[PDB]
Amino acid sequence: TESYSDIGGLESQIQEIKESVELPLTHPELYEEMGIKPPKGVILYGAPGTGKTLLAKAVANQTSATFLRIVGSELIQKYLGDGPRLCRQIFKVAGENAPSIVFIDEIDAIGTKRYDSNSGGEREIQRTMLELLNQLDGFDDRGDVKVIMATNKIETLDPALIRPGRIDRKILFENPDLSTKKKILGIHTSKMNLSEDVNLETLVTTKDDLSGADIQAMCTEAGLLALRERRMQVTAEDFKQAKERVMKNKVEENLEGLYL
Amino acid sequence: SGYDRALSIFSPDGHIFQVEYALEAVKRGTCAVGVKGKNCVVLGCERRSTLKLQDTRITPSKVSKIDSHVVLSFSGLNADSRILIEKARVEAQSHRLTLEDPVTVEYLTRYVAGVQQRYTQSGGVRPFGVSTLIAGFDPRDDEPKLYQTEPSGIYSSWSAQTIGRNSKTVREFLEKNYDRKEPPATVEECVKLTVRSLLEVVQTGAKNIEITVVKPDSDIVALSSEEINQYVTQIEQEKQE
Amino acid sequence: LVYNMTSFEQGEITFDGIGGLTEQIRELREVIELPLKNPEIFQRVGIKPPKGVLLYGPPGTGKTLLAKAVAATIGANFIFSPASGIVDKYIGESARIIREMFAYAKEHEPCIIFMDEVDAIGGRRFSEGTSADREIQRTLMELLTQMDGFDNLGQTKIIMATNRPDTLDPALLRPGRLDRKVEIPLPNEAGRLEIFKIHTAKVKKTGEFDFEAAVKMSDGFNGADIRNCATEAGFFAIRDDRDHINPDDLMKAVRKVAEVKKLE
Amino acid sequence: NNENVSARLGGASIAV
Amino acid sequence: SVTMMTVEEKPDVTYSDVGGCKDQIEKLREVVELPLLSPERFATLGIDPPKGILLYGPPGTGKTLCARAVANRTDATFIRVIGSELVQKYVGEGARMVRELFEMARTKKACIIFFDEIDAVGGARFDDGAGGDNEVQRTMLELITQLDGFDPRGNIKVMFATNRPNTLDPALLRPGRIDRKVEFSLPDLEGRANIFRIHSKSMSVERGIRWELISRLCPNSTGAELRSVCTEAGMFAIRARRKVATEKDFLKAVDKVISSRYMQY
Amino acid sequence: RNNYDGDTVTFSPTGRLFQVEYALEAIKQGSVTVGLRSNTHAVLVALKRNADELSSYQKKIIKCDEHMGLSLAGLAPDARVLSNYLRQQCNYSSLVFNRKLAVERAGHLLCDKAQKNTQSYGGRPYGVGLLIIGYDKSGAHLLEFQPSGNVTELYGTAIGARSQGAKTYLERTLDTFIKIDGNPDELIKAGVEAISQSLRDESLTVDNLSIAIVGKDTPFTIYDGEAVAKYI
Amino acid sequence: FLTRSEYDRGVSTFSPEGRLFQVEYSLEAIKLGSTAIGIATKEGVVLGVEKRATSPLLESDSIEKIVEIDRHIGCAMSGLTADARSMIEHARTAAVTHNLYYDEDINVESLTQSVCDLALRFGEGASGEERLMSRPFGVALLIAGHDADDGYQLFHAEPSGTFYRYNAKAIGSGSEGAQAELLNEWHSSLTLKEAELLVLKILKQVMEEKLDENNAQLSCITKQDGFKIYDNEKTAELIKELKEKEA
Amino acid sequence: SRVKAMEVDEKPTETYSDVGGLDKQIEELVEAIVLPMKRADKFKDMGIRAPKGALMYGPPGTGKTLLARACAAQTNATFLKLAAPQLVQMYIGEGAKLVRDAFALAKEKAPTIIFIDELDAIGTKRFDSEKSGDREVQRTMLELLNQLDGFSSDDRVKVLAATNRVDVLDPALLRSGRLDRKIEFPLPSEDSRAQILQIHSRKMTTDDDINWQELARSTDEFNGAQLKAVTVEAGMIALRNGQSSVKHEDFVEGISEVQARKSKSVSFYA
Ligand SMILES: Nc1ncnc2c1ncn2[C@@H]1O[C@H](COP(=O)(O)OP(=O)(O)OP(=O)(O)O)[C@@H](O)[C@H]1O
Ligand SMILES: Nc1ncnc2c1ncn2[C@@H]1O[C@H](COP(=O)(O)OP(=O)(O)OP(=O)(O)O)[C@@H](O)[C@H]1O
Ligand SMILES: Nc1ncnc2c1ncn2[C@@H]1O[C@H](COP(=O)(O)OP(=O)(O)OP(=O)(O)O)[C@@H](O)[C@H]1O
Ligand SMILES: Nc1ncnc2c1ncn2[C@@H]1O[C@H](COP(=O)(O)OP(=O)(O)O)[C@@H](O)[C@H]1O
Repeated sequence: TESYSDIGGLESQIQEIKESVELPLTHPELYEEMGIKPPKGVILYGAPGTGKTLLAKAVANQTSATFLRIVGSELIQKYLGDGPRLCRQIFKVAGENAPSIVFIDEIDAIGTKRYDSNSGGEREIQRTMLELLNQLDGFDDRGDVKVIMATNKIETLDPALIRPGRIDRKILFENPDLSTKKKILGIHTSKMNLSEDVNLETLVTTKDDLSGADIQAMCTEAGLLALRERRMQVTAEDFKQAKERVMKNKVEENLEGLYL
Repeated sequence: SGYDRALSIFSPDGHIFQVEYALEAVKRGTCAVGVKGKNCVVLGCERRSTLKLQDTRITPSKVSKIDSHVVLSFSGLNADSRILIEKARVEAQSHRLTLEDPVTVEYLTRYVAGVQQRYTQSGGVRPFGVSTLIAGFDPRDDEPKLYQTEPSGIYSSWSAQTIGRNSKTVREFLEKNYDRKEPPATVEECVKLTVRSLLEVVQTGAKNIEITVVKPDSDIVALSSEEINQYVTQIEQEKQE
Repeated sequence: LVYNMTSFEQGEITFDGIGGLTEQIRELREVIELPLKNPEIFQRVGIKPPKGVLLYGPPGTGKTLLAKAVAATIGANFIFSPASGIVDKYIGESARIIREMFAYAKEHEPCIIFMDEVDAIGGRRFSEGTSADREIQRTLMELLTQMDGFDNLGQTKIIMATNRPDTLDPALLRPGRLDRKVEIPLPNEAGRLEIFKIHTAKVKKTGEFDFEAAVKMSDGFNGADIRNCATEAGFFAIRDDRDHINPDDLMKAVRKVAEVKKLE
Repeated sequence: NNENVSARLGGASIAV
Repeated sequence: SVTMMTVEEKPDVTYSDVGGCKDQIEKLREVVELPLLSPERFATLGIDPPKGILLYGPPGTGKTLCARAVANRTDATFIRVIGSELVQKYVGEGARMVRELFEMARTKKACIIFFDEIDAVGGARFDDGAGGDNEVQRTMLELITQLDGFDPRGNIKVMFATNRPNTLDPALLRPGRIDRKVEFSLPDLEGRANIFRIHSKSMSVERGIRWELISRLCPNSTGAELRSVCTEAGMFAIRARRKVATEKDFLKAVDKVISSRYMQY
Repeated sequence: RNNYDGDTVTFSPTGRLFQVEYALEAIKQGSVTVGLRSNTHAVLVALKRNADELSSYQKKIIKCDEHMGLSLAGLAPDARVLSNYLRQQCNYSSLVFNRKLAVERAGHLLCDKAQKNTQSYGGRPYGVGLLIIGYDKSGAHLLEFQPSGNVTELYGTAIGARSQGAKTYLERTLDTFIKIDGNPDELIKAGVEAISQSLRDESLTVDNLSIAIVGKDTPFTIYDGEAVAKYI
Repeated sequence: FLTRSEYDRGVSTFSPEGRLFQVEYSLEAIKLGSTAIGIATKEGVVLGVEKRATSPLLESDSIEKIVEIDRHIGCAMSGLTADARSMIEHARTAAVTHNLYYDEDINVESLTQSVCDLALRFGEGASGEERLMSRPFGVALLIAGHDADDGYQLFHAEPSGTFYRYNAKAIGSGSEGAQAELLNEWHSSLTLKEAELLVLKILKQVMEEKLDENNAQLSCITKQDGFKIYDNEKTAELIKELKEKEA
Repeated sequence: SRVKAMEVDEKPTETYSDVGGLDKQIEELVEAIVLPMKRADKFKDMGIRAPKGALMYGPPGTGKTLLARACAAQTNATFLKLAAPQLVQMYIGEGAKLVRDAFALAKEKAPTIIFIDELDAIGTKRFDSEKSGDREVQRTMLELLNQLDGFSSDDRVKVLAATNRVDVLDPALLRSGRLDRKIEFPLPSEDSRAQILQIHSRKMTTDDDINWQELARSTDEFNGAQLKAVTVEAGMIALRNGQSSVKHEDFVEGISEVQARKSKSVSFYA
């Protein structure tokens, strides 16, 4: 349901999905003018608390097309031979409902190496990882259905499907830099009072090794923390006690201080 | 893989690993900047203000001279830096002994790299988790120069360079400002050039810095804590808005 | 049937048509036959009848032919549980099998076990992979409690055959049960013709006798040797379509086939 | 003919 | 029934649009076309060609296109025995299809098939023979029972595929079962220089380009990382809004897909 | 997995050594070279491979002394070690005894070197096989060498990649060119039809060929270059 | 069919292919290194090198791929610039001391053999030596120079031992493209100024940036003047010479 | 119905000039299973428990599925060549009814032999998820085996079995009486490897100046399956180059193409 004008930060990251999805419905004559067809596939690295799912739900707000809802674990089934049928179902109907989009998330549940196990159940997902491959690039083209898959860790996972033919760009997210923490803070705080203390360009600062999601906890944890003082509007030191808290157990550099 | 747990084997791309992993250690260390004017050199540091229990009577010091016309600065880790500093100053005073003549700076710089080459080649040994640089003047001339060194064992001659945290911000910065079209002349602009260069990292703390410069005729001079504190302000004086 | 023969308590192989021993087999006569024969004394003393036995030694001794045979004299059900063929890689399911058989044995009224190669149970644990060796005792320890819990029966006897005794020292499981541990022999040179007299029977061969057989049987003292020599010495009188054995084929047989029975 | 087999419908299994 | 549905029906792709694999085809069409086109030259010596060849290689190396490139070329029935159509539940409903699969083929002549990604079923080497019931064990032993033991047929060509060969049985390296193990592997320069050109036919770039620079600049890479170049290279001009491509554009397109410097050289 | 082949300390599970047995496929990915004998004069020939259409060719024949030489096949830099070694013994048993070093004594101690690398942890086996010739106070000889140590005295053999396409010429024509003597002009012609049966369209350019010869009244000497278009 | 992945973690282990791998990998390091060229007329030898401008604030003469190793010899590094220094310190310790133990001038074919007698010191020593290195070090020199025996020639010295007398070498990031086309641009009957042209040309097709007096370097040998390299000024005037010629 | 669909392979057979080597293995067999079939009298009259059957175990590509075809037509003893799989398939009410019919017919047509395939699918030692899926299979073969002899039968039916794994099986078949003679097929030595090589090649056109010896030496870890295949591809090489025969070269490059080496072949060697 959300929109743009609700992120601010991700700009180097966001131009791609625009170039994959939001744009080609508009002005495909650009791509063909060169003699080129856009990607069939996208993926998003992890580094959590940085706005992955948020991005996907945004484009759903303005896409003028059919959009889907899957997490990696809805694919799997129990009867040992019906899982992989389900994958071919969703892709053919998308063609029937084309132009369409999908979104498979947390697919580290599915995507793992060919572990060569001995269980009897862990096999029936590997085949389920495989019809996808045989469906997605496989043998025959599929048309204009695009993938926006996500995860949280890939550095030893997602073996082979991560290649061109299936996915073409690999956006990655991290905890932001100092420059982005500026504008992102304006986002959440643009409904409160902010009585007179702002000083925000020292409130957020490097060595605040935090996320791009904890800030809204800090924003909201302060207001009630001021409310309980019977003061609805806000000052700075409301936020100071908060940042003292939420940062407390992120990291500790006790092994640092050696590289003098 | 397994190609990266030693110094005496090559990955199939051809490149060894344990060396450039050192370049990840040195990235975890403090800044160390250097610039040469027309007739004077400077050097910086990202000194820390850790806590109110280190003796102010003895501030620490990254910099460490070896002879009255050469200095040295580094970043990485200090223990493995303490050694080659002592193998350096030893080697220089020997060259005065045997030859009755001080050291050309290039000769020195190939001795410190002449050990960073063996301490990676022959196994049974770990490298020196440190990059360094040299600064000073040759005897009987004003020719300025600084050389860099790194644990692969190679020596270059930059005119400006840095090592460590957010160096990537700086080595692009001076490229945008410093240039051989207009080489600086004297101290107060080489320093006014440099003190602003640190600012990507210093986050406005002036208890977190030191500085030195260089003379001809085999001299040096250190610098105070108020003698920057004004230079904290002229650099901010331009930053009115 | 599903698992094992059970011998219908009467399939009467001859425990004496054999070149084995008299002392050991009479040592076993005590622990099994005497109570099942004569409970008037263990009752009179109140001691409960015995709990199993071990029969060490490597093969050739016939440490399984006597077992089902004397079981046939008394008439119990003879089965197997070769620990090599009981282990399963899964966490449980090595102990489940133990639990089936003590139950299923009791489904039958009498029943006796013949475990073999039980060193698979009693391992030294030199690897010390706690994901595994924590479980090796788990299935083993279940035996100790599944075997003597509430079972106050006089029918359910136990045997364990264990080549390589004392390889096990995680636990010797000494105290209490194993009321005997028979000092097993090997086939002495005197016992050779005691053995050759066994298999030679049921043959028309002009005798086929000799004293050059124990010298041939020297160091080939395993029952398979004699079973097989009589086999292949039987295949040499037919090598020329003859009518009856000559004893030279025996002097040829054991001399020329104990070779594999001494080198590998 | 309602001989509906159990389908051999899998299930996990701990290792070692 | 369903097996009748899975049939190629003419995708458009040549051997002109494949590059560095200029000899690895010379093994592949040596077994397929000639026994089906020119069997007399073998017959002049009179021997049994191999049947049941295979191909293995890294991912995105360019094997599936060949398997359909050979389809339009031969003008003969092409058959796709793809996954999710051999391991359905309700045993008997699974392995009957493979029996019915060949039966269509045993009936018809001049026939070749395709098994896409056999690593599912053949790759299921019995886990130390464990499992009191192994539904894939029974259906793998039938096709080797089709193909080994005694002759299935005399004129039918078969090709498998595998991103990962070490899975399946040691019985699928063996005549009747399998004859050849072709290996698609990474290109060299003179192959890449003929993979760029095909993906840049449509592209609206202007000359002044020397891909010899690029191949020296693109190390070990697949035949699919070399099309993605052509997308992003052509794309940067779009966000920069130009009606033509440069060469320098490729130089910052190449840097992404392959993906702080080795200053010691 | 054929284990037990990480180093030359371990045996097979049968009685075999694999690192050695893997060395012998090194000679098989080098070039070819061949050697004959007569009761007066012996000879050897070798095709030397280029590096491109422009480079030089590979120094393949080397004078260890005047009454004795060799011809390698396989890995060359490990041959230079042996070539320097003979050049010391021969330059030792003439500064001390003054005697012409018996050619057979050479192979009678190289085997006592390829062994002492086979044993211990470190180094490698001398991954090359090679041929030796020589005249002495006894008569002409040929002695070969394969890395495992075993040398052998022969009338004529060959080694390298695609060499058995020459050995059959020898086994077919052995009885002829052994009685021969006094006229090296045709013996030297013998190997050329012996080697030319064993080619991948090489066609034997003058530059692509090296010949060395010894004899009673003839020293060891190399014939390469334009002085070899004769012996095509 | 277990593969190469196992017998590739030790200098002293063959594989059933019959070969080593570490030495076979060393050749795949010079590939990472910048280019290098050498071609030889009858009038004189030339060289040519790219220098890989990393940033515009490096005194480009700080780093050297060219050495006045002696009166009549030169070299050309390509690969790890570090371990090259362990050669030339041994190389021009020979060309000197040969002027002592023989009081004359040297021949290259000792020199290129000497350095190639050194690179194999990680194992069996030629002169019955011992071991001094765990790591065959990846650079591929080009020993140009003059002797009065055969005249002007160059070489190619790997770390893997053997050498070759090329008449036109090219090694680095361009050996695949360049040495293909020198095979149709080599004449026995060249000038000198028929040589420095193409070596700038070929070095242009091969690499990234547009040329400049700073982003290249080259030199020439002649028996009387020696290892005379060229200033940035002189080299700049040939680059312009190419253009008006190219029209 | 499969028993009618199955038939003896007595009519087309290898004729036994096609096997190479294996001097003592078959001599063990004929001395153990064949001679008794023609001297049923003595092994009832001399008085001895005849060899009821025997087993052969060894790795693939080695002559298991083959050798059982030679001995039958050699001796004119009908049979069937059986398949553990087609028993084990989704049909369940026949695995027992079939094997009952198996010895039933083989009892007729006496004297006869019977033989089965790899026991990978019916070894079935496992007490895993459900035993009753298959225990009704073996137990009938056990009982059907017990039909063979025990009360002085001399039924003249004899049994053999092949399988790679001699360890996974039921350990109820090695028992006495039923069978005790497990045969190892060793992998071949060099003098044994070469006869395998000629014999898959006499149909092929060749020259006479081969020395087949070292070609065997180049092959270790190979036997018959690994052997004829290089005997194939040499001819496959002969056409692409255009020959009318196969040379020594074409064989040896076959070896190099078993595992696709494709060596650099000029890498600083000489
Ligand atoms: N720029 C931003 N503006 C507002 N909220 C943000 C921004 N970036 C991150 N967030 C916060 O981060 C949360 C989303 O985290 P993320 O996208 O990682 O969830 P996800 O896709 O499920 O991944 P994970 O499983 O790691 O949480 C949102 O609830 C949102 O509040
Ligand atoms: N020589 C080539 N020319 C053009 N495209 C190529 C070439 N080689 C590979 N490709 C590209 O690779 C893609 C197909 O990869 P391919 O399916 O062969 O890999 P794969 O290993 O079969 O993948 P999977 O194992 O998942 O089937 C195609 O989109 C094609 O563009
Ligand atoms: N002694 C031999 N003589 C001739 N050919 C042999 C011999 N041994 C093996 N072969 C070859 O090996 C193949 C036969 O192997 P066989 O079928 O007996 O094993 P298999 O039954 O395939 O093994 P598995 O049962 O594991 O599949 C044939 O190609 C045959 O030519
Ligand atoms: N004392 C004996 N007298 C005669 N035959 C014997 C004797 N001991 C063993 N045998 C022979 O050996 C076989 C028993 O083997 P055995 O040694 O019991 O194996 P295991 O030791 O594994 O139980 C019998 O079939 C029998 O023919």
